[PDB]
Amino acid sequence: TQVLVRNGIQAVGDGLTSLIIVGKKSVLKNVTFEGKFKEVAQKFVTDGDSWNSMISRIPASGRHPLHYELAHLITVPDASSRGNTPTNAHSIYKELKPINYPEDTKNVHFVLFAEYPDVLSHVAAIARTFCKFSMKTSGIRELNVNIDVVCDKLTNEDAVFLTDLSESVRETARLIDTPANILTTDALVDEAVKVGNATGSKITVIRGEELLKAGFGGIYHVGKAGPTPPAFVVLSHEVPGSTEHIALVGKGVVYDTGGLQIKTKTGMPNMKRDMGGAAGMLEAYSALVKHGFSQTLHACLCIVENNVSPIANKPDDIIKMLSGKTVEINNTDAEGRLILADGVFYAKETLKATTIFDMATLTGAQAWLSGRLHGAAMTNDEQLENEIIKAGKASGDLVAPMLFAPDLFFGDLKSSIADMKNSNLGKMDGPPSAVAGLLIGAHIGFGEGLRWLHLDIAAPAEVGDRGTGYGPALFSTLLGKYTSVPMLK
Amino acid sequence: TQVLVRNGIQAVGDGLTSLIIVGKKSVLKNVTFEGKFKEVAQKFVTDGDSWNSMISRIPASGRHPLHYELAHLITVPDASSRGNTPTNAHSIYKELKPINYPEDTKNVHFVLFAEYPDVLSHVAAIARTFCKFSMKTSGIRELNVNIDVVCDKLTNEDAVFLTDLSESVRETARLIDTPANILTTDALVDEAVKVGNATGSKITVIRGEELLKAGFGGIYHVGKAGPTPPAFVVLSHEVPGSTEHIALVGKGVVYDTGGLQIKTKTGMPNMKRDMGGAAGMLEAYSALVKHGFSQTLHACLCIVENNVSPIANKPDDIIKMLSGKTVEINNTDAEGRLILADGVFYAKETLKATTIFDMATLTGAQAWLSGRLHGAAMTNDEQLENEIIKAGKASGDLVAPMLFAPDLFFGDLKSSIADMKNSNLGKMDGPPSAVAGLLIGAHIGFGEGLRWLHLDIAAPAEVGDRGTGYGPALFSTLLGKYTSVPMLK
Amino acid sequence: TQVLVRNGIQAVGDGLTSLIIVGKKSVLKNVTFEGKFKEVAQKFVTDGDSWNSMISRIPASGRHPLHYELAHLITVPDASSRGNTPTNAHSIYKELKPINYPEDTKNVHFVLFAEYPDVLSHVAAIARTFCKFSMKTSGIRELNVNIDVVCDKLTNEDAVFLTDLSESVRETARLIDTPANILTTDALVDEAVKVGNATGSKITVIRGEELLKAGFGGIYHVGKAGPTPPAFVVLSHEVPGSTEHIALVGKGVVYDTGGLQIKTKTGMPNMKRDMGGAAGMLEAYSALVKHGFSQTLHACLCIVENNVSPIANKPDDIIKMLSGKTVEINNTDAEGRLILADGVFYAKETLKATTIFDMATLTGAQAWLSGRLHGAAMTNDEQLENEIIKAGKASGDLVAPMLFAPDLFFGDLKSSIADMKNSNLGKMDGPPSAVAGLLIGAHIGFGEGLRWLHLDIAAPAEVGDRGTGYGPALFSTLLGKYTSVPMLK
Amino acid sequence: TQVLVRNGIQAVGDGLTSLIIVGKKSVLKNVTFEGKFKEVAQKFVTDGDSWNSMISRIPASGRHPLHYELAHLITVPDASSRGNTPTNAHSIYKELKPINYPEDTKNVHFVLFAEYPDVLSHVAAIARTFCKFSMKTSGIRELNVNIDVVCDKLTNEDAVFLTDLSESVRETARLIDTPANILTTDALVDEAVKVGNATGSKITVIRGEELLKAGFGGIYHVGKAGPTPPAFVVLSHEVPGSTEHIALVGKGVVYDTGGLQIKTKTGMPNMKRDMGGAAGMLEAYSALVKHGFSQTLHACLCIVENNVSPIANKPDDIIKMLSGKTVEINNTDAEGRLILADGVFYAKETLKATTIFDMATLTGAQAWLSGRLHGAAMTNDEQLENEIIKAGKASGDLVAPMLFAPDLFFGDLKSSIADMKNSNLGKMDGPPSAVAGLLIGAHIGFGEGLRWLHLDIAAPAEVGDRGTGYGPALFSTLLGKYTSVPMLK
Ligand code: NA
Ligand code: NA
Ligand code: NA
Ligand code: NA
Ligand code: NA
Ligand code: NA
Ligand code: NA
Ligand code: NA
Ligand code: NA
Ligand code: NA
Ligand code: NA
Ligand code: NA
Repeated sequence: TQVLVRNGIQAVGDGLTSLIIVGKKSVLKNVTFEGKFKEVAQKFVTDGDSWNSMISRIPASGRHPLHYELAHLITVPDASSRGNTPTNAHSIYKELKPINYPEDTKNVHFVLFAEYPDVLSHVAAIARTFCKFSMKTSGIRELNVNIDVVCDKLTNEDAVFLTDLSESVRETARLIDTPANILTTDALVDEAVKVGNATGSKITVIRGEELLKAGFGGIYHVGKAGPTPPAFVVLSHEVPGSTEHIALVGKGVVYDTGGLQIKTKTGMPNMKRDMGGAAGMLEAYSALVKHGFSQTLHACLCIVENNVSPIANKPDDIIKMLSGKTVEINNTDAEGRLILADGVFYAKETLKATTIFDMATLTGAQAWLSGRLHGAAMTNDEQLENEIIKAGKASGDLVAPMLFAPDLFFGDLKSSIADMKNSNLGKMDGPPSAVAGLLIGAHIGFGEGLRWLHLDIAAPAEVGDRGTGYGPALFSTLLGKYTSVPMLK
Repeated sequence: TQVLVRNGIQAVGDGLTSLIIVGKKSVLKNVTFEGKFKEVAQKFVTDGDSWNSMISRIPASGRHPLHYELAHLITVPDASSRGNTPTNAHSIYKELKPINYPEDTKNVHFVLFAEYPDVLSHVAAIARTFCKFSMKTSGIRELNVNIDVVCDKLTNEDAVFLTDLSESVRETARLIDTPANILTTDALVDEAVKVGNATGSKITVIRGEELLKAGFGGIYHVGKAGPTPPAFVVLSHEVPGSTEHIALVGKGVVYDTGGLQIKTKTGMPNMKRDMGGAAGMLEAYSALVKHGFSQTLHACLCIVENNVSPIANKPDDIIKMLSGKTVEINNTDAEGRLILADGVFYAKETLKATTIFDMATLTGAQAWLSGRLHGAAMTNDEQLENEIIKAGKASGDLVAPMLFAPDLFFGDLKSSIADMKNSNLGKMDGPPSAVAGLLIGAHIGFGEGLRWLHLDIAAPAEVGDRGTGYGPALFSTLLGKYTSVPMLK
Repeated sequence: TQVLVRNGIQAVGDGLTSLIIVGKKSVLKNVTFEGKFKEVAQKFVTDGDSWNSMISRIPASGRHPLHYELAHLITVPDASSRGNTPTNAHSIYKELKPINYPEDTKNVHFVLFAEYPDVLSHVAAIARTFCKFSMKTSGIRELNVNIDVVCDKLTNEDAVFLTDLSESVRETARLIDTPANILTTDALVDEAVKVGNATGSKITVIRGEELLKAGFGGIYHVGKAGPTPPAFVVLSHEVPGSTEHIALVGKGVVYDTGGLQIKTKTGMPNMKRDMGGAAGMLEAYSALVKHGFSQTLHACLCIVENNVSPIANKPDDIIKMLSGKTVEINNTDAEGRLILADGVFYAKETLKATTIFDMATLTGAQAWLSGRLHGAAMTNDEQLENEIIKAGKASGDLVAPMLFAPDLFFGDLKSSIADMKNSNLGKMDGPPSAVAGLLIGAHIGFGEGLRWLHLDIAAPAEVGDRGTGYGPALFSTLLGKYTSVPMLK
Repeated sequence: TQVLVRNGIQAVGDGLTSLIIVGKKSVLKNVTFEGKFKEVAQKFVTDGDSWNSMISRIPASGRHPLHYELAHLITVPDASSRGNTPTNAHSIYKELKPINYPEDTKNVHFVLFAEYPDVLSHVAAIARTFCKFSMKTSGIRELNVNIDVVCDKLTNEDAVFLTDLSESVRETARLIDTPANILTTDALVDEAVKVGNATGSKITVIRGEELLKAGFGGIYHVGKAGPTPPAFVVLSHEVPGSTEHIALVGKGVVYDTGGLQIKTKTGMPNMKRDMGGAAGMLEAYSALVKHGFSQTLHACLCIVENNVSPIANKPDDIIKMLSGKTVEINNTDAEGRLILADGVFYAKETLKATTIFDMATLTGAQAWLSGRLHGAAMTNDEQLENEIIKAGKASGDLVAPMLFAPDLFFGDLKSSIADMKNSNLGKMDGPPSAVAGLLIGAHIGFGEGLRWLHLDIAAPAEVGDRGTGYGPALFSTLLGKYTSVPMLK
């Protein structure tokens, strides 16, 4: 299935077409049934009077069929709470995701009526619903999707960006949805390298025993018992004399069994999704670099499978991290933070990054802090905390803040015989998701001298059985000021 | 044990004395061993040279004995993270709480060297360690405690307030520590009424069958299976023509067995502490009204015991709340929010309050959102959120924010046959502590037209086996601008 | 069913008879098939040659049928380990308990060939298998049982005692087997009072609110939520000028639901058996007093039902015990030790007992210390420990020692606000069964100045669905030197 | 850190010194502040009057600071219960273990005032607190420790022994504290062989496939799925014509995952400590052989890692042990007893040992039998049981007895298709720790014809996060009569 975003309603190809019209209630109320819109909608909506009659009847929000199988109107609510995004983009996903198209549909045409601040999140929300990945052996259909945005301020360049963003989102989700017997560590390295090639990036791959020799103790010891070897992948977009030097570090655990402290029967399904941070960072980097990204930018992907064998990490093991610090592993199901500790230290010490983001599906505890729609962000920089919250609202990739208090909470990871433990298995003073973040931060002085932000996306990275493709939209809006894209400025 | 706070070092009575000196490292470094301080300290510290030598040796923070049994120096750290209070008052508690005084000690003299912004939190932290409640049948000692604050800006009026604050804190903790076979609903009503009498308040007490008749369905049906009857207590401090009308609503569950959905063997000890919100609000109200509180203020205490009998609430029961809305009870261990729903509705509709705080020990989930030191605050008013966080830092009663999003999260409480359920027993989109708060808020339109703040203090209300007395310090600093107290302005 | 023990083989009444022959292998090898034995056995065993042939063939131990339905030989092993009784009496129970008698059997004749040191335990083991209690509404048969002991040293007076012992054993078991809807606290008081009347004892009964007024806080507060009231029953056998003053304190929890810390679905069946200590002490007292007991002896029965209501003990409650000491109840399923604390204090302070035994079915932990056949004894007196172990071997009511170390283990029950907790819900330094015993002992200074022995019989009090009647045999052999019975001297 | 024990107070080197004075209250009361003691203590204690004043004030027991950071007095209680050791040596550990020394301390000087029967346990208790093992990457300090014993009867030869005992204890603990990714089976073989070399022992190492070929089915099949191979190590100290032939068999499970019946998330941390028996036996053997051990003595170390792979033991597997008997493995987490069964059989049949001790960290059930301070000893020899209990009191390595009853309890291990099962997964008649011991004993006829003692030290081998170094002190005092050491005679 191909997805193209266009600036303005246009005709779609020949072939059975499904029409979905999307807009906030107040916007739809001001739409005139005339011109190109009439031409597209008249197949399903009789005339202007019947249009206005229907718009009057329909509630503040919802989904309404315009045909027995080929058409729908999605009404997005106007009102929103302060903790939500005023775009209400999740409402689009909620109403659209259940929609199926008849077997013989060739095209899906979306007519999106949106004010400029809503367009990006609305387009992303639609894109998320075209799930690339399936291994069904019948019924597979490829569709031609046109998302036609009706917005005065929108430019043709904005539409190119939105098409690229739609791809980045669908690619993140595809990588997440792919089972780990297919997306092995080797396969995810290959996916990253493909983006590396396409972006003209400087590519570094440190694999298997090379990780051990170079001192990546976290990445190596976590992944050493995988069926394919651990890897650290760096894609670098180096801009001589740039004022910023930004690293996007992603957790790429292609599967987590929990290790020797094994996950339960019901807790181990879905653990293919534990590479969602890596996938999100990779595809964010791709979307930004496609659009004239003016600063130095690195994607740093820590790629392992955490599995079970006589050579695996055992609780009690002490390893030496890239930082030179030692970690007592008391929890093999808390391994993601170990590989990220090496990734973030590399970003600081080797790449000389001064803004370091790490994004990961870490803890089930994250949903108890920020719920299922908001990523949980912990940062040493208050201004960056506010900026990423703002970016979450603008993108629809929602972000809520975590307490930053290493002085109060890092004691939860005290060890008698190593510099720290990787986890606390009992009662702790910090929120567990914060404590997980602090393990990572302990290896770069909790961000001292620079800006460090840790982002836990365990729950918002998925809805039901499907990856959401969280990450590209957030970082596009957060870092979009460094691109050529009008709507991101 | 009596606790007096004084403005300046003074002599203490005759009798064996234990000396504890407290200060931040940078403050202690500038203390001259001379004058009244020398007079007090020279019992234990030889001269000025030995003083300075010791201060040089001792680390950034800690506790150091000045005698084999009668004396200690507590060093408070200067540095603090952004998520912590810059007072670092919890460090005082941590170092002081373990200290025991010899059996024959008559006096405990504290010399507190503190800058003005630190004084209140530091004094509170010391007060917390003088636990009133004990039923030991030997070894009980009453001590005369003098907390002598050395601070230039401190006034004599400030010291009166700080003595009253110390009492409010120790009283909150006493009520929390008292077992529920002693502090029954009747006993807690009596305690509230005593404060009501002393404050010259207008006192309302609605009890037992009177609650049912008046339509308090939450308070009544939760508490109807207690060994003593449920009660709603209002203390009102009415100031004609005041611009603010503030209600402090407190959860006063004197014991929670969990109800018919009974708590576990290990989960039911400590449930005497489920009235910590009521105790904290009562003692905050007392401290404020003692100091010329210039606005209309109400304490609203919802006082029940949640126990097990054939007449208790059962999951599936539907009751009608004071609001007129119906609630399907699917969780009898989520009963605190029911009584608070009536309390907050009463505050809005009967008391005409325009600022409504509710404070409660609600969920174990709160610790997973904000950790064990920070209360979790959910409010419809962003400015109030910032103000209470600031008050948390100033008071040492730390506060962290919860997401406010009824649109995203209230759906977690959907019911097919009542207006809402009281809880969600599976997977929900909101943080569980937020969802608990939203149950309460649903009965006043989530604060619409006014300011509503819900504060979950489950974990910060206690450390180990002892109540902390959380609440009075927070509200003193938050609402202290309406008092006559110089340090609160 | 009636059970008579006779000194020598005699004829039994007319009516269908079942014959069971019992002996150690070495004893049976020396039995001549002649005389009264021939007369009894020749119904089933052809002649002396066929007897000797069979005895040659049969292994070291087991059960062998002598008829298709009416007759068996039980061979008891000669060898035994040092931790077992050399009587090997449990082997008799093991082989005999499964035996059923045809519906129309009128008599059961046992010929027991036993050396003098084996007789008591062997007779008790046989008696245990005649279970008094049944509420089956068909098939109930009353049998005439004659246990004919063949032992040179046995006297006619010994046979009277053994008949009384058989009754005491069967009575203990009957009381244990009776469901608690029948054997209520009132019913068990009545049973105790009946023994009191028959023994010519001085009877004291303190019940219901009288317990509270007299300060029995343990007995009262544990039992106050029962459907029938708590009671303390004392039967006293006072011998002016006796050198010993002995109290037998028994735990008579007629049913334990666990209280508010309720027992599990699978853990609550069998809790009618939690009065086995009371039943055992009552029936031991009866057997001793029937035979000219020369010392002052008291049975002290603490009789409660531990159930669930709004007035029940809650974890966190603090109560004042008869001793005047306070106990913080953190575990309502650890209630038996509370009532025993009052019983033992009463025995010391009111009865002036100088030897105090308490016997109780306390913890499931007891089986992890001493297994399922041995009671676990904790005592301040080493000589008494050895003596009761010796008595266990002689009686077949096996006893193993527990560590006695209040200095090392009593800290497991530390409380911040009462003199002690009743239990420790986590990790403790002592064996849990020892710690349970120490709760009781803490109220009499752990036996200081006297002899105190605590005996936990949780597992040996029952096999499968039936009470064993543990207790009477142990105390008969332990204290039998004070009776007129030749075999007990 | 080096530890030297000296006979008498002497000067310590130049460098910042920490002073700790240790004694029972009654001993300290008779200490004169004069001479060498005055010289050492005067830095911290003013004069003799101030000394005596302090000793008067201080309670029966405790720890009292003599300086703000450099000095402490530890008072040991005089009184002890019969189940405790009258040395009260655990009180020293309890008070001393929390003590930290300033970063720049060079020396720690201990002045131990102890009567002769207390010296060994007191010295050991101090030694235990100098934990060798740490992988912290900052803050590591090596100290010079002098334990100066003040005891009239003490000889210079006794002080050499006590220095060697301190080393044996600290070495046991070091081996225990070392994570299993470092102390592999190969590493522990190497450690054993080093002791072998130093002691001039005859050394046998049977490794990997050699174990299978030689018929060590227990050792081989348990360890075959380790990342490094299983091993059996024998160190032999052969004394021609000795009357005793003693084997010390130790369980050296370098890590236990539980095997295919895997341990839980919270139950698997600490399982590096499952080689505590091997470490204790090795270091006991070292201390004895260093001091002219006059009998034939063997250390037999069974060294495996129990891990998870397709070739691991599975429940249901039947293996053939060194004894020739078959064992049905129904519990892969009960593997330690399998390797010990081969060790003890080897000791009997190959080494011709007539006194066989096995020591192991076996079951969590051990703490429910004997608590956390006492090893649980099960032996066929009553005299040896009494002797080891006595040795436990004399050494401070406490020992409590387990029931010995193979006739009553071995039936818990009945199998239909092998000679026995290795465990019982349900209800059993024996204490589980006894039943575990009986598995081992079943392979040498439960000790028939010789003396066999099984010692379960699961809990006393550790306190908190640290190995105690249990074993060397016990066996020094038990077998010390065969050495040249005056204090052991
Ligand atoms: Na199809
Ligand atoms: Na994980
Ligand atoms: Na993971
Ligand atoms: Na006292
Ligand atoms: Na509750
Ligand atoms: Na509650
Ligand atoms: Na019948
Ligand atoms: Na119980
Ligand atoms: Na009980
Ligand atoms: Na350092
Ligand atoms: Na094991
Ligand atoms: Na093991």
